[PDB]
Amino acid sequence: SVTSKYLQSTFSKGNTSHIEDKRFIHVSSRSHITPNEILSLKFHVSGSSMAYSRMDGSLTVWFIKDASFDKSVEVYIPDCCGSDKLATDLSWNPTSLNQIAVVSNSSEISLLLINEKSLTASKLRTLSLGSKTKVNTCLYDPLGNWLLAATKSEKIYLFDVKKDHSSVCSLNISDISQEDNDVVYSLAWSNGGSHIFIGFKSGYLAILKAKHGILEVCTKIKAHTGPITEIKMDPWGRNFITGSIDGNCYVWNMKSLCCELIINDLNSAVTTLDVCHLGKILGICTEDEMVYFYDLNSGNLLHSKSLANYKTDPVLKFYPDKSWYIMSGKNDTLSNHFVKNEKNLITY
Amino acid sequence: ASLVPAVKQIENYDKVSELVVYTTKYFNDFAYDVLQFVLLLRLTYNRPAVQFDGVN
Amino acid sequence: SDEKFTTAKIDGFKEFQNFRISKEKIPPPAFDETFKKFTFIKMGNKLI
Repeated sequence: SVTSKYLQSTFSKGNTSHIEDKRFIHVSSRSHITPNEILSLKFHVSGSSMAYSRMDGSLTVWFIKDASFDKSVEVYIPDCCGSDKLATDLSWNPTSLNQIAVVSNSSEISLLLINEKSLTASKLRTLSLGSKTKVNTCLYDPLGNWLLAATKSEKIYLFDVKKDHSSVCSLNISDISQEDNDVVYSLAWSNGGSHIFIGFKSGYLAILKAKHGILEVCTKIKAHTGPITEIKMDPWGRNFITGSIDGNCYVWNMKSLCCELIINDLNSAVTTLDVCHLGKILGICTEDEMVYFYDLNSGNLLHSKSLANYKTDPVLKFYPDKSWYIMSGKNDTLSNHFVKNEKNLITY
Repeated sequence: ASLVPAVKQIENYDKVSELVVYTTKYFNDFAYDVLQFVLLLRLTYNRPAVQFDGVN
Repeated sequence: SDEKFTTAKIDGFKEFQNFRISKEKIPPPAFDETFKKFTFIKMGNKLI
């Protein structure tokens, strides 16, 4: 019951700060409009940086140095990756401390090294592929050993990041799916780059081996009856969580690959999910503008809330180095959460 | 054991038919085979085909 | 435990007078290791 009180305190009068971004001051001036979006938001591994990209085209990055974003510098940058094209996915390159990979639904993958002394985001390199190929998702092996780029259909590329991003291998999606017109919806890496978990739209789930740089199909299981939205992994490495649009959220055992626990209070589709860095609490953002916080070990609801028709598409992410979580606010504005006197659950 | 009430309710009510055909989008191959089974069941159950009145 | 043993001695240790030592000869159980058969009706029921 300690975790329930902790979450309640994290939802209190204080212990909360508004992330002061461009959209925040925009709403402050125009309220005291059509909300663009938040395409994606992804931390650095060491828990001391953050990056995200709205629909306008501008990607913000913060260098966390304070709790309530007091002394946190902010490198705002205009619509990068072209003037017409906007960013859709980014990976933070766990190898170094500054590099970033960004994709813009085009045939060009941009590698930019963000600098913190100035506000200059200088394009370091651009990678290109076949002219028709339209990739939109990039990922980094959590050891910084492989890079993955995926299309909505009929292309999957793996580069070796060590040897100057030499194109290592590729694969046609129709060889992985073997169904009628499947479109990969979400990808994820295993803890320590050894396997790639892919969730198609027709419902299937595939596990590809990427040991020595040669992709191969290990297995395919008919997990869900609708498109798979998100795929997350437990940090301790014992189970991986699958959330779908048919209203189900399962947790699969890693050693044996069989369903072990099911979330049953759900009655709506899932838009995203996330699990804390301690592998203890599981946050589900359903489609009825509502968030839930479940317990991983037992599987019973321990906290609920209600978005109340503010920023229809929400986002949730748990810090990789503290028990804090960034959650969307009212009008596409981010809202930090903490307790200001508890860095981790154990200290509580 | 949960399909037969649904099959009867759509056997003699108007809009539940459209509602059920809307919600078939979600269940897996097992529900499909069992649904086809109970359809053949109802189609073969012993009962009169023509109305009691006449040749209607 | 000492209190319980005192109150048990009070009644004259009658709680240990009855013990019910079994004297049967236990035989090794028999397990059905056969499966049931299938009728002539290939399908489910006569009508189909």
